[PDB]
Amino acid sequence: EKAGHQTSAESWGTGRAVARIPRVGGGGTGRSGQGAFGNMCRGGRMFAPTKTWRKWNVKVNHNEKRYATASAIAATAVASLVLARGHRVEKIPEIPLVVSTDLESIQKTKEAVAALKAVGAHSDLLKVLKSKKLRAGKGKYRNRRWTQRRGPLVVYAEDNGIVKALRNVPGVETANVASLNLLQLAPGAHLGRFVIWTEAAFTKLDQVWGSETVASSKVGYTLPSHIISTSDVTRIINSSEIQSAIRPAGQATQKRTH
Amino acid sequence: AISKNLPILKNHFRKHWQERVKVHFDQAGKKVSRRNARATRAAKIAPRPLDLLRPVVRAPTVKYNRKVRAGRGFTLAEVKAAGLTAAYARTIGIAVDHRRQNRNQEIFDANVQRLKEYQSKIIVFPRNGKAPEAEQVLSAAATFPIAQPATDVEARAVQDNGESAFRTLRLARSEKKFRGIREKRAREKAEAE
Amino acid sequence: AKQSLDVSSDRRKARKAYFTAPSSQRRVLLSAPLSKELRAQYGIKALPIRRDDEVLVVRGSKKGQEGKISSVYRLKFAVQVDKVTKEKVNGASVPINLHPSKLVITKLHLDKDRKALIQRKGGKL
RNA sequence: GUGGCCUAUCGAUCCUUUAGUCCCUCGGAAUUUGAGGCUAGAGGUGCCAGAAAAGUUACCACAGGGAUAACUGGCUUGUGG
RNA sequence: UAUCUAGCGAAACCACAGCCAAGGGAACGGGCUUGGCAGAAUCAGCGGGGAAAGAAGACCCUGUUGAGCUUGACUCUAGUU
RNA sequence: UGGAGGUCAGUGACGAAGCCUAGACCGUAAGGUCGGGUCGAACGGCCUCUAGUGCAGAUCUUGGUGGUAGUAGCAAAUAUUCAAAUGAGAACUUUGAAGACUGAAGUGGGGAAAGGUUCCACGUCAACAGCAGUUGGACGUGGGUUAGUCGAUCCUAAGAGAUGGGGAAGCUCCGUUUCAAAGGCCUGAUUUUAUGCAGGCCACCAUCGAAAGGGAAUCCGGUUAAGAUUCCGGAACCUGGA
RNA sequence: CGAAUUUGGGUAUAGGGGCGAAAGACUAAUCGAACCAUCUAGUAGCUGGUUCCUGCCGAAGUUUCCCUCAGGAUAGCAGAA
RNA sequence: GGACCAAGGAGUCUAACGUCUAUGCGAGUGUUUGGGUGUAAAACCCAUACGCGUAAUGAAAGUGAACGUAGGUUGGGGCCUCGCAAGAGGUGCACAAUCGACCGAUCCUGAUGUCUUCGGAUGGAUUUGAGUAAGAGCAUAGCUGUUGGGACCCGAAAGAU
RNA sequence: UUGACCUCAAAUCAGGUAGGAGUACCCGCUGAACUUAAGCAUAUCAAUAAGCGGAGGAAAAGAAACCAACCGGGAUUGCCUUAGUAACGGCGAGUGAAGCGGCAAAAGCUCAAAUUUGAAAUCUGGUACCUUCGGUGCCCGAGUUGUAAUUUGGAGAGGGCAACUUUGGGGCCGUUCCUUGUCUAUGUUCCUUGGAACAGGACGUCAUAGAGGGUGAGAAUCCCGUGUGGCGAGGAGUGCGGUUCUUUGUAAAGUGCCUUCGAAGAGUCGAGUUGUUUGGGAAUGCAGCUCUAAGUGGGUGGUAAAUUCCAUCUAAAGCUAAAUAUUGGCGAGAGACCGAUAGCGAACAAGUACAGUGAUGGAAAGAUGAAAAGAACUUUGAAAAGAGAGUGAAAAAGUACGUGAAAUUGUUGAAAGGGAAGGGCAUUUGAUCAGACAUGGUGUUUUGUAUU
Repeated sequence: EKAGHQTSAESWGTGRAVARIPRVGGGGTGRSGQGAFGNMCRGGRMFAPTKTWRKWNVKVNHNEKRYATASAIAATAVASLVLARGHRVEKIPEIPLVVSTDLESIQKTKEAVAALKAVGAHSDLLKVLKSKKLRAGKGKYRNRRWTQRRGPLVVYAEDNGIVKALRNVPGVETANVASLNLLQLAPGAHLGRFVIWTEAAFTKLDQVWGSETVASSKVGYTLPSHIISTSDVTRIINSSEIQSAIRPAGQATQKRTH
Repeated sequence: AISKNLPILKNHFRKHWQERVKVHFDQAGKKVSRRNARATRAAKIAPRPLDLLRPVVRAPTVKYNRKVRAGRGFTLAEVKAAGLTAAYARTIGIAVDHRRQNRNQEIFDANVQRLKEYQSKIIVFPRNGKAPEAEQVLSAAATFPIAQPATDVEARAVQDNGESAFRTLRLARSEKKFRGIREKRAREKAEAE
Repeated sequence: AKQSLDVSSDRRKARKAYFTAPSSQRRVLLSAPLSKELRAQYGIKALPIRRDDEVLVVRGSKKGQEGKISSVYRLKFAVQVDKVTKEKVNGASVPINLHPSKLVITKLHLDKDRKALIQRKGGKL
């Protein structure tokens, strides 16, 4: 708050053939007689100095947060969204990828890597490993020296060495079904995170988020309803129930007359 | 200045408010420090429930008259009816409040019952024993919760006798308003023969 | 990744600690790895380098150059090895520094303290 | 016939003061006084949509103004010639 | 002294620049219009012009900008009674 | 444009970023892409986030640089000249010779304030001496200041200022002998016993304040590159001590 | 130009104060109220500046009130949704 | 104003808000003061409260929103019934105009009763309200606009300590 | 002729203590104006800045002379809220709390006023002894104008019954924080580029370690570390389990019945007035002056004045952790921050150099290279230096050093030029330069003979 103001500068006024900016008084320095206090001035205070009471955190409604989390989880099961997000799942039989609780009980990093290789997430591992690069700016000397891709998110229900076994494996993240962060479920606000569920995590999803026959255990919460019954608007448009009332069409393009 | 159709706002920022700005950046760190302090005090008093047993009291005003909440400490009358001295209650973890009186039998019974429950549910170690610890719990408040007394049943019988409960309110307000004038009239009529 | 809160992964702090380390810490910083033969003999992966250790270069323009250490210039963060020099144009031979991390220790200068440190780190002579 | 034959002859907030219900409040119930409210007038701002207000500076200062005076120049030519 | 030479060597100023006549134009042009014209590089003088330079006119007005001084201005005050 | 989250398993020491280029293409443009030189360690496309985000001006700020311009100028204080030496080099250094000047309220010989080593010796062009420089109060390295008698120190002047006291919320203010219980030199004591004691006089009424006021006392000759009323030789004086 | 003389050193007087044989003079090149730091990035209806491109739309200097006349509110004119 | 060139250089952030828009939920809404937990400022999870909204009006004591298919009339998109292309009928949400009804305030007339001075039924009135009349809000974010803040950047003469 | 008391002195008497610093936060005093009101005087700014006094790790406040008006809460302090509200305000500009409610933290209390009077039972100091933050002999002193025990308003005070917990004290192994120390994994294997491999490729290894840094370029595996555990060079020791010498064998605490009571703070409450202050309004707090109390008294109950009744506390004496604050100090971890005209004034011998008599003012200034390998030697010059040579990956890195941009210059080259230059349209001239002619189709006299 005192940067640029540790000076006793006063304006010289008019009549001295110099600008009316405040000037440092005294002599025999070279700093004396120099402009001060202003944003245009060298050593002066910046314009509108940054303050700490700027709004840093942003409030989001609990329901909107849970809506986004549910959308991200549902995007994890869309095969095309995961490809678009770029997760090297072209050699996985099907997604959502559900594995046994032996993975929950896994202990060593080498055997966690073996599990990933046997299941099909090793290509994502190699992508993370080979994408490591130096940052492209002044972020290197701000403790952000390297950047790499995001690997699979291993979601478990119980922690029996799963976290520590995957802790050193690069790019892999591990999460509990109870938390299931949106910052890990849609990094960069991009849907379709590659997720490896344990069987217990997959089973507990229905308790955590509710169903048509089960409540969410998030009190007062139920999953959002789509605004449209199906996304297959092409199928609806081309259904017989509509085409029957539809009047006959043109040529998909008009012949140039005159 | 003043301008188009807008509310008149009173933003009290004509002093040097920028010196007195307290933005709570330490919310997370202070929550961590509070949890750490609670854990450290629990380790210090390792067998003890981390807090004192508070009584049930009524909230004072007419707006919170309905609610029943946790007070500061039990009355000397309450701890006497439970069967303890004030000093021993304080020493074995019962909050004692000297200045609070009980003009209310219902609250008296509720707090005496709370005291009996606490006495039954705690164990006092001897001063020269083997200290048979019992997996300390951390909240006397959580294990002796304050429950709102049930005032009435869900269903009852309609007992109508024809006063409408609005004429009653109007009349009671009228008697309150005019009692002094009525007493005036009575005293004047007694005085003037 | 780090887990403890007294470990700092800040580049500025780590660099300052390195460059302003005293000589006692520079001794540990200037540790050198033993050869394969010496590692098999002792059971020690690396040791803080000393003045009379016989050392072999395994990296740089003097790869495969043998020589006994002539000094451990902790101020310059380097070691000076005999017969690893540069002949200036005037004919004077000047020492050429090199980091002990680019060396391999091929013969240890053993005294009571070196042997005790070997047993401490897990060696058996 | 709801003042003057018509077209002028006049006055906010705040405060005071009067008139009216003797109507509401003084917040722990009130004899009662006092005070505060409700509605209509009056006490006044003539700079009349309403600040509470003496000069001097040739010792002077600042922000400005060619929105504005003291030269020239420009239009005019009453006046002068 | 200026002047020429050896050495040494600044500054004020500078939109771009540098020939006129008239016209019109912010009513006195180096530029624009129409004419006159118009030949490298320059030296010493000079004081007509550059409405030359020096200074956000000190005169004048405006500002709900001051300050020094005065008083039967408004509002107070130290002392004193 | 700087940063941030994702992604291109993007570009790169076989050359990133920057910079130069009357070379090319694209876009109406903001601008983007590439060719060729320079180089040396990081950088970019895309979807989003974010802001200390874009300059021709503000008599803008800070640096740098021009034309003016090899121009104004380097003209007060009478004035310099010949030879030799040294030197790479001499109008300016040194030494001779001449001509002069200050002309004893000096351009002489000392000091006060101030400066602080400029004093003195030894080495040459980088800077400085508004020309030059072999010279210098410059640069580098060294040496140099000797007191009983000269000063300070002591005294008091105008004055400043503690204490005792009294103000003031207080920092502090007044006051300087005031409404105060305000201290110091000789023999007896000076050894079975100390500075304890009828041993005496008593009553300056802090202190600071002058290198020109007052005041105890040193002169001559010689000596150094540079100190001398200080060193040496000779000859004296003052103060304090049985 | 022998004194109301000139001057060294010491000392006193400090800012709404001092000091003045009196000029608003002098008080460290500062005086019709010194200098230093801070309040203070004081306020300014006033002057100056206000940084990329293209596309579409596109004014007002008028009304009423204002210590109002270099300013504002209001209505109008304009854009966007 | 600008001799020149480089770099720097001027509508910012915050508190409280207006219109609009997007989103979530919706007669409700807002987790984040706190508590639990955590892969140690992130997640993630947890309300009795509190804010705003769901009732107005009056200075206040206080009183407090269906005479009806939540009314009548005009106009209304859409939908329904329609003959071979007119155009007729019906129902008509939103919204606009109008006449009413209800709640509060003001001015009135005052019934059975009676702490004979109280309660105020009933009927009204060119009066009046930011009201009712099958809720629309709460929260977050964004542009723009507002006010207080250095407040787009530079600029006094002054004033204080 | 003597011995005391009271008060007041003296001593280089014995032993202590205070001052000053720092001051971010804390407790007070004192105290403005700029500013806003579009002027301005009350107001605002602001009970702020400057000035002064005084502490600590926090300070302060704190166990009601409280809030309330309720079915009543119950020390203090903070947060959310109350609430931009009630109120204050030329009722203008503006200002503006508190109760309740949720939560964080929670903790309680002790003096005066009582005769121990069958025993001043209390305490500093001097001198001895010892287990020395002290404990015991003795002596003097203080003290009755009152030092101990006893009671503090919640209460508490010359006694007696019917079963009735405890004790308490200096040590030792150890629960517990650090100066902290030490030990604990895995390639430097082959090829390419390079001066250097830390870069590309192949093969691997460890991983509860792929954080970060160093090393001649982007290094988990070369080094330090990092992750997980293990073992230790010391200090602080009722939030305690067992030992340790043992209970100073009349040691201090409650009701089913009260023989009496029940001391409770004075120039102080309170009233007036004055000034200041508060949202506090016929006056919120504070202070000066005047008057000046009382015991079912006194205060309050947010509009000034007898009361049939209330309600609620108990002042004028005192201590007390935690939640709370913290632009200072010490230690540590971070950042969508800045990146050498930026960020602190200061990345550097920076509060330095220099400017002022002084108070004060206060810069500029980072980068050779991996390594000085900082250029031996030869030649010209008086010398600086040049030209060769040399080191280097590079000297287009030579200390005036990473690339070195623009303004501004020198040289060469090319062009125009009769009192500006520059610009637009259009062409011409000279320079310079990009755009199918290997091809989704036909086919052939072999260029050097999956076809050319």
